[PDB]
Amino acid sequence: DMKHTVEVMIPEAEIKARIAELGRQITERYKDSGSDMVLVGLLRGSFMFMADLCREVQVSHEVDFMTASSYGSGMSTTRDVKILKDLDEDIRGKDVLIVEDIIDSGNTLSKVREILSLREPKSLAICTLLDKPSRREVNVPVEFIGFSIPDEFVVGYGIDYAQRYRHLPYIGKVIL
Amino acid sequence: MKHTVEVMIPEAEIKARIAELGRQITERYKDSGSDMVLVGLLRGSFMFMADLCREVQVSHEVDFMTASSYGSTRDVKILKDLDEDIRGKDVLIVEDIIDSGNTLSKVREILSLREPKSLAICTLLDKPSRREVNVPVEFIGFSIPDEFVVGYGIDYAQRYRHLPYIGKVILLD
Amino acid sequence: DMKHTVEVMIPEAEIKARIAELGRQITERYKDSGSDMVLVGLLRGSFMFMADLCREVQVSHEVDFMTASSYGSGMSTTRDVKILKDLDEDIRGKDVLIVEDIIDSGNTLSKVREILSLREPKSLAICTLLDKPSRREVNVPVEFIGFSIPDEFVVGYGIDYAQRYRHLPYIGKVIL
Amino acid sequence: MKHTVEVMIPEAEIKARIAELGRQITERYKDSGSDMVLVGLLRGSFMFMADLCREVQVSHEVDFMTASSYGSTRDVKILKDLDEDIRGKDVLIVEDIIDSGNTLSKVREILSLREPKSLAICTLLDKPSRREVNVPVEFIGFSIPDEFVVGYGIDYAQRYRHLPYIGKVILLD
Ligand SMILES: O=c1[nH]cnc2c1ncn2CC(COCP(=O)(O)O)COCP(=O)(O)O
Ligand SMILES: O=c1[nH]cnc2c1ncn2CC(COCP(=O)(O)O)COCP(=O)(O)O
Ligand SMILES: O=c1[nH]cnc2c1ncn2CC(COCP(=O)(O)O)COCP(=O)(O)O
Ligand SMILES: O=c1[nH]cnc2c1ncn2CC(COCP(=O)(O)O)COCP(=O)(O)O
Ligand SMILES: [Mg+2]
Ligand SMILES: [Mg+2]
Ligand SMILES: [Mg+2]
Ligand SMILES: [Mg+2]
Ligand SMILES: [Mg+2]
Ligand SMILES: [Mg+2]
Repeated sequence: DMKHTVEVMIPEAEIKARIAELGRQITERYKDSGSDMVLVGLLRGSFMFMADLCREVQVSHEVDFMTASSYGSGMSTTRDVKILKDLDEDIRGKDVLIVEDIIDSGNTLSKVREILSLREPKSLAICTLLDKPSRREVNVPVEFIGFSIPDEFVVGYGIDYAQRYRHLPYIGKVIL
Repeated sequence: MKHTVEVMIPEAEIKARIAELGRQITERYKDSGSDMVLVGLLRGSFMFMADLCREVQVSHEVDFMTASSYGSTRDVKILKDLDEDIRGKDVLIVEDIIDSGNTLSKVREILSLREPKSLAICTLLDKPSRREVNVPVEFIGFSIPDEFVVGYGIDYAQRYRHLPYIGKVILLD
Repeated sequence: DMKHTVEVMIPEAEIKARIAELGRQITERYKDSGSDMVLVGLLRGSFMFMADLCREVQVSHEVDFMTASSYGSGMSTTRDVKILKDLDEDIRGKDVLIVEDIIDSGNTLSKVREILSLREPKSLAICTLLDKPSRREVNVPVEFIGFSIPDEFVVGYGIDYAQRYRHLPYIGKVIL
Repeated sequence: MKHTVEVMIPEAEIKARIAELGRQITERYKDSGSDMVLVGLLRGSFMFMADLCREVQVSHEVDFMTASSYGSTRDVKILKDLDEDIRGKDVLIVEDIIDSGNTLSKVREILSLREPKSLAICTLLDKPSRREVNVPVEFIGFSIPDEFVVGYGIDYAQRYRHLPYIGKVILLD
């Protein structure tokens, strides 16, 4: 809780345009699979990205969600990744696309991929809106990236700052 | 069951209606002063929540619950509770369809125990005909007859959640 | 995490004897109900008490469990009581006995009773192994009490001290 | 289905067998030095856990999980995860019956990802005949034939969990 301002990093229109492209790419990849497809969102951060993204995915798919253990940025480095809420549906034999808002360290996401892989989906890929590779701690396969971004603390579009700013239609950055 | 899907409420009409809802919601809670939170019932309300919260011009938090779903006489149970506290906060439950009102009626009671400052419901679709339990609903996007609709988060055997419009399922025979 | 010792407060044999009595009383109360009965344990603390107690309850019943939000002793006074894991079964129209290890302030237990009451069981009662009334903050109906105890920090028999001592077969007290 | 319940494994034999199990478990982990935790799969293992941990003469934590149960080809899902971390700890999964081994096999894989120091399984009952997936089981209370048993945490349509013995259900006709 410290005095700050929020500057725009990615305007609403740019996000919309990029997600349209992501949609085309994801559609092109999975259109001929013939197996069931499901987009899996990591709550809470990816709810907005999921809503906009799945509307641009022109393939019959299911939408499902998952809540993994959060903790701080410092305790997440030393604590187990736990399932606070598992999927509602099966993914065995299905094309699964994990929908993430932002990959910073990539710790939690890495563990989540491992967990879902045990369920033997036909395929398992990740789509993140934002990637901050300067902050990457764990090597993790990421098939779709909306934006590779600077080393900034970002907010908006589902992403929060102490539970604040999730409803912003753009990606902003916190300036102390 | 062989079927098809026709547009009932176009994407453009949904967007317009939500913008209006956002203005109404903004107006009711603008001078509250207390923390505000929009609470979505998963999975159905995720898309409605995304668009709606972007039209609410009040600083608020977004949270989610998952209540037990059995289909069309069992206990309403919490599969996933809120992540944050709501005591002393303005709380708006965000729902996709109100039909029988059973689950939502119980979810409201459960949240009411936590003593929020206020507690209200916003639903995209309302089917007044199928109501079994009378539950107050302050904000309503559309009132429809007893039609089986899909899209915009609403599914049919897990299908069609990703449609940008509300559509009607036409059974073929 | 501070240097301490554990002294016995209620020896294993005394717990066994008292639970036998509790069993007789609970049996006498519910033997003629004719409706289904379920004992509901609040995890993790009441797992041992539940195992021993239900074996002394000579009435056909179901065993179910529930995990409510924990937090510290200081944050539990200002945070909502949340359901981390709800019951597996319905309780509507059933005789429900909530099985608790210890009632200190009684905050969390109070809220849990409220939540279960919404499901309209035929009856709803509470059985706690230990009651510490000197520390009671909220007035809550408690139908069965194993022991009313001094203002001591107790451990053992499911009850922990920073996750420690749950497996002790007796009730002990922490001495700094 | 009309039935009755006869004693198969008396309360006294269960107690004796568990005391022995406690000694074996105590011996294997006494000189480990790392934190130890017993992990029970709910609901079946709550009674077995209670008695077993009281016979384990090693300082340990007790925790629980609830995995998806569907009955006698779906994903194993976590309805309730551990409350505590297990990385670098000696972990003993405490189970009531091993039968097909399906759920337990998946639960072990999930916990294995968290990199505990060691990972083992203790089950009260083993039915080797019904095994579909080979999963290592270090400690076993009793090996039984393919019998439908109840009691000691094990249920039949939610019934008989509170029986202090293992019993067999006799169908009547
Ligand atoms: O710029 C950022 N903006 C808001 N959050 C960030 C940012 N960077 C890292 N975080 C924190 C987390 C998001 O979790 C938010 P929380 O659970 O509410 O504390 C990054 O996602 C997990 P990972 O680092 O493994 O990819
Ligand atoms: O047209 C419809 N299309 C798809 N479903 C419908 C429709 N109509 C009623 N449903 C079923 C349900 C949605 O079920 C919630 P879920 O099982 O968690 O996905 C409406 O809830 C009744 P209410 O909110 O009044 O208690
Ligand atoms: O003597 C005591 N011994 C161990 N614990 C105690 C005692 N006293 C109060 N506690 C803490 C809590 C138990 O929670 C343990 P936690 O979630 O792991 O921190 C008392 O139960 C809740 P309430 O106070 O509302 O009846
Ligand atoms: O004699 C039996 N009596 C009551 N049940 C039995 C028996 N035999 C196999 N079951 C069913 C199950 C118990 O189901 C766990 P739940 O649904 O969460 O309560 C044994 O699990 C098979 P495995 O552990 O090898 O994966
Ligand atoms: Mg996130
Ligand atoms: Mg955060
Ligand atoms: Mg709904
Ligand atoms: Mg407790
Ligand atoms: Mg504690
Ligand atoms: Mg089991």
